[PDB]
Amino acid sequence: PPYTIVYFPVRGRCEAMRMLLADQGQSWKEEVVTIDTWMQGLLKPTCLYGQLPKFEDGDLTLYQSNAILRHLGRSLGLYGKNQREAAQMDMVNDGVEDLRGKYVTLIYTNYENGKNDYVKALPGHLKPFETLLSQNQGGKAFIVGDQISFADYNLLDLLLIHQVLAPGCLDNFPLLSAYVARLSARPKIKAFLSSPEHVNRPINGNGKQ
Amino acid sequence: PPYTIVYFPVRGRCEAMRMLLADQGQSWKEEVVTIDTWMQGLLKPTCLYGQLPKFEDGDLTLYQSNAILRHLGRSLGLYGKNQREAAQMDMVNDGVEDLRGKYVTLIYTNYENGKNDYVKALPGHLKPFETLLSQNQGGKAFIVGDQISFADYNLLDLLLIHQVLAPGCLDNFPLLSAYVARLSARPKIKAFLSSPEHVNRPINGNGKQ
Ligand SMILES: N[C@@H](CCC(=O)N[C@@H](CS(=O)(=O)O)C(=O)NCC(=O)O)C(=O)O
Ligand SMILES: N[C@@H](CCC(=O)N[C@@H](CS(=O)(=O)O)C(=O)NCC(=O)O)C(=O)O
Repeated sequence: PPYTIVYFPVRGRCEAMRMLLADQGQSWKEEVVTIDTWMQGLLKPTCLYGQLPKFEDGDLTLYQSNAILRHLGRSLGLYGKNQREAAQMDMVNDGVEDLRGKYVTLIYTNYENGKNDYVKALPGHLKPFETLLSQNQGGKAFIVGDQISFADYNLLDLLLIHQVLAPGCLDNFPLLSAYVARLSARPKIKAFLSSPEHVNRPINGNGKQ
Repeated sequence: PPYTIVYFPVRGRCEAMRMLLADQGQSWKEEVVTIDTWMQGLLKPTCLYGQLPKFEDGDLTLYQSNAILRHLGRSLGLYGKNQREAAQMDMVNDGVEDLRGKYVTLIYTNYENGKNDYVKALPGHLKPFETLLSQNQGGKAFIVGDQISFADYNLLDLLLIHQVLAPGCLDNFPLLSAYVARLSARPKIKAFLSSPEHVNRPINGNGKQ
């Protein structure tokens, strides 16, 4: 530490890391970049891949939101108790990222027309996570193993924004329903989710959700 | 171990993990799924995310090409000396994946109309990797640290298929040219790249490259 998140004034690819840090009792600085500032063209060329988020953990500057999440899971002890669990958490997080990639394309490039067929196809994309939870202690604990991991924070965020897009999307997924309810109730997550910084922040940058 | 890779008969998302296993002196079994067998619809439902690669390591079954690479990186000691190196390697591997996703889209959805544009934009996408090498011992070692890691194999594969796509794309990138030359000369990689198994396997499933 200290931690600084540098990003656009949206939840986007940073709300899962904000929830992880809040639930682990960490504080961080938030360096908000407005679109006017980004468009001045001074900051983007110093970003490794020309994009945000940029994260500073003391000495270390990282780019790539899932690398930042795996770094926080590794350094705060949220990456499993053994290699098998670590491998399974990576498989989960990559499946989360594939669906987030599709979600982002819908929102920014084809919201109005594409929303119907997206929501129609969504049960098939959610079913893998329901299967993983049933295989792990009948769905009563975390997505992998007995303890929370970086992958739980990213899956929770993904499911929370899908419930804003399609309010009944978890009605046929009892373990995912109960999981979202359970994790949202964790004292420091419930507190973060009711915070004005979280609440005032748009999910995406173009108004759609 | 034993190691088994279940995939379609193409290089695609499995050639970097085949080069990693070959270079670490491991043997594995190739279980090949043809496209006509895939289209029958019997195996797809048994895959967690409906997709391949599927990889078996003993009694651990994994999906997602980058979770398989990170697993092999963790279990064979190809993930750095410390936490700061591990995070840098995840940042590199996510940058590779981003460009790999762009390449897959070009190849499968827009080759004849988007190639020229993609190659025009490519230097801007390769320059981050050249900078990363210049920061690491002036580009004379690996992409992160002084030992090869899972991310070197993934970046090596990415650069090799882009030299087929845009011959001469590394011309203005002297450290990446040298890097490809050096890792390609490693005797077990050299052997793998000239094997008929590799040579006779198409890069992509649609015959373009
Ligand atoms: N793979 C990157 C993607 C980052 C990304 O797409 N950044 C966007 C913003 S957002 O989609 O995450 O909101 C960006 O910086 N775009 C600015 C630009 O490209 O100029 C990651 O995971 O961090
Ligand atoms: N994120 C996945 C992507 C896997 C994927 O795209 N698989 C394709 C084959 S390939 O493009 O990787 O060659 C597939 O199974 N397609 C068959 C289908 O979707 O039915 C990974 O990285 O493993």
